[PDB]
Amino acid sequence: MKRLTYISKFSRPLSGDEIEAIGRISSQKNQQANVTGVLLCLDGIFFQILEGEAEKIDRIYERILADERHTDILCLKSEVEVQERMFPDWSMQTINLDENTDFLIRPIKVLLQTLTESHRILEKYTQPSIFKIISQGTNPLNIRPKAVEKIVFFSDIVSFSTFAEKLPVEEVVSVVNSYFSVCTAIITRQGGEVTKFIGDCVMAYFDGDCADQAIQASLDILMELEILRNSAPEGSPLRVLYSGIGLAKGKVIEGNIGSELKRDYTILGDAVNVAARLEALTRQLSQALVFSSEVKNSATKSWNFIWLTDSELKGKSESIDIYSIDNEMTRKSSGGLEIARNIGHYLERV
Amino acid sequence: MKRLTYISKFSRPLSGDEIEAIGRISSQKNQQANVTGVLLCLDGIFFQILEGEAEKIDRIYERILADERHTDILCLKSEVEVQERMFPDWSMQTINLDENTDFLIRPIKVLLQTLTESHRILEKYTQPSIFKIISQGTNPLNIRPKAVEKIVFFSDIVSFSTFAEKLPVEEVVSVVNSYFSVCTAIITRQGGEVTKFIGDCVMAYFDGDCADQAIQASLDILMELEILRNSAPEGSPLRVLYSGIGLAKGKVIEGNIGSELKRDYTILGDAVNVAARLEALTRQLSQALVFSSEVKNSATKSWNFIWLTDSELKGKSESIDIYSIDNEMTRKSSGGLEIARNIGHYLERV
Ligand SMILES: Cc1cc2nc3c(=O)[nH]c(=O)nc-3n(C[C@H](O)[C@H](O)[C@H](O)COP(=O)(O)O)c2cc1C
Ligand SMILES: Cc1cc2nc3c(=O)[nH]c(=O)nc-3n(C[C@H](O)[C@H](O)[C@H](O)COP(=O)(O)O)c2cc1C
Ligand SMILES: Nc1ncnc2c1ncn2[C@@H]1O[C@H](COP(=O)(O)OP(=O)(O)OP(=O)(O)O)[C@@H](O)[C@H]1O
Ligand SMILES: Nc1ncnc2c1ncn2[C@@H]1O[C@H](COP(=O)(O)OP(=O)(O)OP(=O)(O)O)[C@@H](O)[C@H]1O
Ligand SMILES: [Mg+2]
Ligand SMILES: [Mg+2]
Ligand SMILES: [Mg+2]
Ligand SMILES: [Mg+2]
Repeated sequence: MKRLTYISKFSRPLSGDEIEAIGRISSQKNQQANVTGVLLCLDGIFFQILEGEAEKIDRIYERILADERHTDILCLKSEVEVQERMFPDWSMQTINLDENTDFLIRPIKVLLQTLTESHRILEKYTQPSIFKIISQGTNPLNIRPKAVEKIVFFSDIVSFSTFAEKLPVEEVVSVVNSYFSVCTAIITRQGGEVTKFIGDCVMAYFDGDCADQAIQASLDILMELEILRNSAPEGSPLRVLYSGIGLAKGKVIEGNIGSELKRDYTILGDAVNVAARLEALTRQLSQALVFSSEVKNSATKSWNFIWLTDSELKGKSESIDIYSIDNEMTRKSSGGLEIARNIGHYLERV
Repeated sequence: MKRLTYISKFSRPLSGDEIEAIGRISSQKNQQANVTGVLLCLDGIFFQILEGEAEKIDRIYERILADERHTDILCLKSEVEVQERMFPDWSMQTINLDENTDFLIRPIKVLLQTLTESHRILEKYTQPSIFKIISQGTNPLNIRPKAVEKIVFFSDIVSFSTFAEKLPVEEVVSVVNSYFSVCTAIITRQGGEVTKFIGDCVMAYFDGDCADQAIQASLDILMELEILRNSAPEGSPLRVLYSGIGLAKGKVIEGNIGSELKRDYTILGDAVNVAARLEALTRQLSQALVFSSEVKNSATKSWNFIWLTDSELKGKSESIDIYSIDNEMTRKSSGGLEIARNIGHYLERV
C-alpha cells in the first residue's frame, strides 16, 4: 500500500458548496478504486491524505495535479510498503475547518494555520531537492558527507555592474531574476541541481556521467538568451543580457556545510574553482561556453568539439586543455570586452 | 495586548503527569497575571499561545525560555496591539494530543505532526533573520528591493585545498563547519548578518554606520582562531586553521534575488567584489585583516590603524587606500605563502 500527503493553495475563491462537491465526486471515485483518505481545507489551503494500492494512488494523484482549482502543490510525505490503513471507513472524508467551531478544534486550527503560513514562505527560500528527500522519509540533516564525481556548471552575467549603475534598483533585480529563471528551468530539465546563486552567477552540478546533459543544458541556455534578447521590447535591458558558461569535472565533497544557525546541502572541491576560472576565460574568447578535457572525454555523443589554444589558467596544478562547441552561437560573437562596451552605450541611452 | 505563539522540542522524555503539572503551575501563575492561553504537545513538540498585557507576557516568556525541559524554542508569531482575547476562559489550557483519540482530531493530528517535522528541518536550512520578519507579521517575499549602504565582510580559509587533499571527508567537513560556527557566533553577536557561505568563505554584512562593530567582530574572530589553534588536541587539523578577512563599504541592493524555484534575501553590488579582493590581498601581507579607507573613515573609536602601502587592486575604478589594525595579532605572523607551506607539511604528517 502507498500513502500520500500533500498541501496545495486555492487557485481561486471556492465556496463551501464547491468544496463539498469535490468531496462528493472524490468519494464516489475513490470507493471504486479501494482508495481511502481525508481532505481538509483551512483559509485557502487544501491538505489531503490518500491511501491505497500504489498503482491506483499514482493515477489519482496525477489527475488531482491537473485540477485547475488548486496550485502550488507540494507532496510532504510519500509512504510505500504501508501495511495498515489510517482511514479505512472514509473513501474521502471532507473536513472544512473554516466552518468548524468546536472549542477544542479552535486552538489546533490556529496553530495549523500559523505553521502552514510559515512553511509556505520557507518553501520559497529552500531548494526543492530538500523537499524530495524529506518526502521520502529521510532527514537530510543526517546524511553523511561523501566524496563523489560531479560536473560543475558556472554561469555569470557579462558586465552586470553596468546594469547596476545605470538602471533603477527594481529593474536591476528584474534582470538578474529573469536570468536566474531561464538558467534554473533548463538546468533542472536536464537533470542538474542549481545549488547556489553568487551575485550574478549560477552554480549548479550534474552527475559525473552526465556530461552530455551538461553540454546540452549550456547550449540551450545560450539559445534561450539569444531569443530573449531578440524578442524583448524596444528599450528593454534584456536586449543586452549576455552570459558566459564554464564546465569542469572532478571529485567533490557533497554534504551539509555551514553553522548551527544555517547550513546548505551543497558541494565543495577543486572542480568548483576550475569551473569558475573557465567561465571567466570566456570574457577573452569569442566562445561563450568553455569546458575542460575531462568533460569532453566523458561525453558520449558526437558533439562538434573545437580545441581552443588559450590554456593560460592560474591556480591549477598542471594546466588544462580547453574545449568548446563550434556552432552558430559560439561562433558569431563580438567576443568579450567588445560586448562590455556595447552594454554601456546601450544602457547610457535608455 | 500582546499574543505570542511558539514551538519547542522536549529536552528529554516527559511523562503525561509531568506535562499536566506544567499546566497546573502555569494555570496558577497566569491567573494572577491576567494571562490566558493554550499549551499543546504532540510527539515531543510543545506548541503554546500566550496573551495578555505586553509587560506580563515578556516576563513570562523569558522565564519559559529558561526552563530546562524544552529547547530549540522558535517564536512563530508576535502580535502587538491585540484588542480581543482568543482564549478568555483559559489561564492555561493543556491539551495532550498524544492521548487524544477523537475520530475527527485524528487526521488533524497527522497533518500537524507532518507539517511540524518538515518545518523543523527547513529551519536549519533557513537564515534566522527570515524568521524574525515572519514572526512580526511581514511576508519577506513581498519586501521591495532597496539600495542601502552596508559594510561587507568576507573571510576565507587559508589553503583549504590542502585539508581536502590530505584528510578523510568527514574531517574536512568538520573543520569547515567549525570555522563557520566560530565566525557566525561572533558576527551575530556584533549585530551583523551572515548571508552566504561560498565554499570555505563567509560573506556577511553590517549596517553602513557600524564600522566599529565590523572591525571588532573581525578582531574577535582572529583572537578566537588563535585560541582554537593553541588549545586543540595533539594532531588536530584545527591547529593549522587560518583565515583572512576583508571589509569594504558601499551602496548595495538588498532584496529577494533568485528564481521562482528558490530565492535568497541578500545583497548585490560592487562593494562585495571589493571586500572579496581585499580579503585575497591578505595572502600577500603579514596582516590577516584589511579594509578600505571608507571603513576606516566611518569608524568612531580610536583604533590603532596602520596605513598599508600595498594598494595594487584590480577591477576597481580608481584604486583604494588600504588599512589594517596594528596589534599583537596582525603583527606576529609568518605572512602568507609561508603559512600555506606550513599547513601542507603538518597535514602530510598526521
Ligand atoms: C484538493 C482536491 C482534491 C481532490 N481529491 C480527489 C480524490 O481523492 N479522488 C478523485 O477521484 N478526485 C479528486 N479530485 C478531483 C479530480 O481533480 C477530478 O476533478 C475528478 O477526479 C474528475 O472526476 P470526473 O472525471 O468523474 O468528472 C480533487 C480535486 C481537488 C481540487
Ligand atoms: C512548554 C512549557 C510551557 C510553560 N508555560 C508557562 C506559562 O504559561 N506560565 C507560567 O507561569 N509558567 C510556564 N512554564 C513554567 C516556567 O518555565 C516555570 O517552570 C514556572 O513558571 C516556575 O514557577 P515557580 O517559580 O512558581 O515554581 C512552562 C514550562 C514549559 C516547559
Ligand atoms: N568574489 C565574489 N564573491 C561573491 N560575489 C561576488 C564576487 N565578485 C562579484 N560578486 C557579485 O557579483 C556581482 C557582479 O560582479 P562581476 O564580477 O560578475 O562583474 P560584472 O560587471 O558582471 O562583470 P563580468 O563580465 O566580469 O562578470 C557583484 O555585484 C557582486 O554582487
Ligand atoms: N570562484 C569560486 N566560487 C565559488 N566557490 C569557490 C570559488 N573558488 C573556490 N571556491 C570554493 O572554495 C574552496 C576553496 O578554494 P580557495 O580558492 O579558497 O582555496 P584555498 O586552498 O583555501 O586557498 P586560499 O588560501 O587562496 O583561500 C574550493 O574548494 C571551492 O569549494
Ligand atoms: Mg558578471
Ligand atoms: Mg559574478
Ligand atoms: Mg580559501
Ligand atoms: Mg574560497
